[PDB]
Amino acid sequence: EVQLVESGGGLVQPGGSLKLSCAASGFTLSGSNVHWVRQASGKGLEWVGRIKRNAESDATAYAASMRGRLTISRDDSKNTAFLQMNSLKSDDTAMYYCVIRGDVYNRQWGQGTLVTVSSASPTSPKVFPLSLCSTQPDGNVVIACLVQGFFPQEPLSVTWSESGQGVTARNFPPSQDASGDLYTTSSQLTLPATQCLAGKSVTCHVKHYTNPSQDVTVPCPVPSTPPTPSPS
Amino acid sequence: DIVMTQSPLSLSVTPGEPASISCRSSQSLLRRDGHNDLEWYLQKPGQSPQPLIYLGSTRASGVPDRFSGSGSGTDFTLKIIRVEAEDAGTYYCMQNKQTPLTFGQGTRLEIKRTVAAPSVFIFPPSDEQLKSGTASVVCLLNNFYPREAKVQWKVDNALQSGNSQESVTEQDSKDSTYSLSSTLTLSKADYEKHKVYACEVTHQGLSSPVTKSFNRGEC
Amino acid sequence: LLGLTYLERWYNFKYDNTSAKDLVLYHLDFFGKSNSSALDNVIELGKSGFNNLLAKNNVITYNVLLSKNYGTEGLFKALEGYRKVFLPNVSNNDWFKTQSKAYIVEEK
Amino acid sequence: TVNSENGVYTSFKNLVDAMNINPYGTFRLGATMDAREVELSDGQESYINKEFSGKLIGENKGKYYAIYNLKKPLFKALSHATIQDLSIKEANVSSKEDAATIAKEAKNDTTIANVHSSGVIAGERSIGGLISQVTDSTISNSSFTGRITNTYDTTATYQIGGLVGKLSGVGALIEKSISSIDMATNANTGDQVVGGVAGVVDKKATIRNSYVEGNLNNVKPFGKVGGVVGNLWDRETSEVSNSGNLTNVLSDVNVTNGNAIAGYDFNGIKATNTYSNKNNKVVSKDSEEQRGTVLENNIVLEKKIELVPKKNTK
Amino acid sequence: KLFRSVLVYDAFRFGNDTNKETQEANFETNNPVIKNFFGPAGNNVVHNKHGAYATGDAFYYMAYRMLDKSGAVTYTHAMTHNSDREIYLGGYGRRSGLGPEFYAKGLL
Repeated sequence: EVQLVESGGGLVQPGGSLKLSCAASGFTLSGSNVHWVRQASGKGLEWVGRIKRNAESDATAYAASMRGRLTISRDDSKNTAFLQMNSLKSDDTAMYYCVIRGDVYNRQWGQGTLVTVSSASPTSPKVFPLSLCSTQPDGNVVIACLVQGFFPQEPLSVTWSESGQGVTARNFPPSQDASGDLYTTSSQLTLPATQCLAGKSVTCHVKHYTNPSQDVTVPCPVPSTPPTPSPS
Repeated sequence: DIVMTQSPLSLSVTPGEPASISCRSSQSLLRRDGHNDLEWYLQKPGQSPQPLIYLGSTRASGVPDRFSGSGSGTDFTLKIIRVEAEDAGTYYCMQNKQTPLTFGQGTRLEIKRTVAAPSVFIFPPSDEQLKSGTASVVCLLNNFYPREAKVQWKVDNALQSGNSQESVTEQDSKDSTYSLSSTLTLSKADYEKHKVYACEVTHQGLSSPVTKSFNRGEC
Repeated sequence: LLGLTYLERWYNFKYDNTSAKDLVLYHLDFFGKSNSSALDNVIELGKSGFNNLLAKNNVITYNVLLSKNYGTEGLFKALEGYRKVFLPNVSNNDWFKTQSKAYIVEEK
Repeated sequence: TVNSENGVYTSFKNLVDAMNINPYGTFRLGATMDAREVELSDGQESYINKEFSGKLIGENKGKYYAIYNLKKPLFKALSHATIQDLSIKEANVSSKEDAATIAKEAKNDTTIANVHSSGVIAGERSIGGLISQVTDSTISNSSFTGRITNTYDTTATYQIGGLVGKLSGVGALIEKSISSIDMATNANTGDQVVGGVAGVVDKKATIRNSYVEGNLNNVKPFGKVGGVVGNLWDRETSEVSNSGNLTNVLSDVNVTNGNAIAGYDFNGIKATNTYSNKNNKVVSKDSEEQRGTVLENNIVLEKKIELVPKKNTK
Repeated sequence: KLFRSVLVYDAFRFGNDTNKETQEANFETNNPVIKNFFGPAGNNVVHNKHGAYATGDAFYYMAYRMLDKSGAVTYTHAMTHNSDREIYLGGYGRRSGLGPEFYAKGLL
């Protein structure tokens, strides 16, 4: 798309070799030397290194701690730049950013990439359709979607079935599980009583790193209590 | 090489208030194109900080008067003429010519809103998770300004720690009020040991903590 | 096989000696629409899917797919037409009472 | 028994070959067209699997012509492509994925005119009366007649409409088209949206002078279903600005378990004109059935848009 | 308004020739009754623990049995539940505070 397309990342075990290709489309990457500066999750940007432009001798230098396992290069012919990661470790998990510098013609901010370093395989989330068994709000119906036991934190798209006016769905940031490096998070929905009165059983859609959507069904709670007579 | 530093680190500012930040230079300001090395930045939710003023002495086109790029030479000057509810974030000054990209210490901005009382929407754990040997009690807090709050997972009025924690969203786009959610993680062996499960959240907006309890076997 | 099983199973009733099995499976032109094909009808009913072949939607399936092959408007209109052709001078309710095996008692 | 080279006027096989070899060009038909001449590959989903085709295709050559016996969607996607004076008299296209008579998608600035399709359409994941989903493009002077069925109970969302299923685009809209769809389906959850003229319109999508005639059926009323359009709530953040509008729309649909004009109402409804004649309009579950939601206007018969007879395809 | 049509069921708890044990049915038992009629007539009953409950447009016996006198008594109670807002009262609904059981056992 219209971004600094980085490929060859994603989940990867520690000690492996990861090859990153910061690709460009729509602008001249030759005139803007690509700089790679990684950032920890929620932390600031931490310098790594870069390779200069073709006219700038393609100088390659590496960070002191990271030196010895970087093969930083680029290919202006295919509008792409190379970042090579070797001997992966848990500290290497970061929000990696290839960026374009040294150019006034191109300074579009790249989206970067997410690299998580852990030998655990990606785990499909355990989608639990929690229902408001207790009393509902006076004018609204609240229905929540809960997912747990999913290892990779890269995009988790939780979307509901149908919404309109008066609906404000709230989703929470990922929370890492203390065991197995998994993650657990919930999703909240607000539903007007009129929509649920006619029916409109809501279904929860969740998206994983590569797993398809799990379309669990949540019957919206307006069931009239069965007036069962006690034995006489 | 050209070290960029920032003195302020975090601050709460109401909208329409002037805020000023200065970044200094430790080496030459020369760039690939010869302009000043500094490039201003502002953190935005759901993404990385975005550039504000690059080339140092040149104000970037399309940047409003709020952010001032009049800094030139070793010293620089950036202002925030008016604050917006969507301007919350951390501010970076950094050099972009040579190899060691040196970012500023960063000044996180939080928007000063009125204290609000969050609502409580508890959810009993699903029986499907109980079949997995684990449990999850969901205690929901919504649209409250003071993010600073403590959550106690008192299982049969006994607080447990190290397994159950909290999850708080960031400032909302509509009203810049945080929302809190906590989940009680208990094994099936511990689940059957305990009957009543309670969620306690101590919040400044809350006059007293609001707790909802579920008896084991409700679902 | 699936289409034939469905049609044979849900259409066992007989208008007098005439059997609706042979009258629904065969002679699709009983109302018009003489260009229809019985083999194509059964084949298409077989490939209509699990949702259509489901027993709970027999009237829905007749209204949506089986119709426009016999020229009918609805399932009940087709049954009324059959009752008007075979076995006349007997109200449809009386025919239903004499055809079903369930003990039906009506209290005026 | 002959083929044409300078312009593909003869056969559907040569037209498909020309589309594949030349996705970007001007084309014209000069004879009666049958789509069973070419063999449909099982793996193939559209008759033209290219990114775009029929850039300047048409049937304006003398008398207008028609294409017969369509077994799968005609095009894969549309990128500024223009189809003019197209006619389809027989259609049995169906696919478990997004199934449509002419194209699965139209990405930008595709103007479609004088296109009429006839036949029965089926599918599971989504069905478009003409196109399953369109972005930043418009279709005018069109019409579709036939039967639509997507009665599968799968929880996956399908945006299904008598002309277009999903219409997301600021510059995208449908104007002056006819929806004579004998549609029956199973709405199931509210995510699945059903529209007589358009399944769902978003990103300030306006509908002007379009009429729906055939019956709209969803057996269970839980889902969102509308006689003209299903709903206008934008998939993005909720504002009436991007919801879109309906103008000069008349529905004689015998819609079941759904409203005659709009399935889901708004506090501020952008629809300026709602027309509904004396039809089936009244189909603790209090709101499970419609009671003249936004249809209680123009109850008497109204003049129909006269664009139907000028297709003149025979 | 008394000429409406509302359906009632028995408990689906069929007895055996050997012991007085009315085992339930779940649309999957091998009893031919649910294989032939109750199955295809698609509607699930909640199978409450005890007490014949009304839905609002239908009814299902659960603990009683429709042939006995108690069947008739619970039938009157059930129709009082089902026909309360429209039939027994002159089109006016229930009193704003009183629940459905107020009109059921004490009176009517």
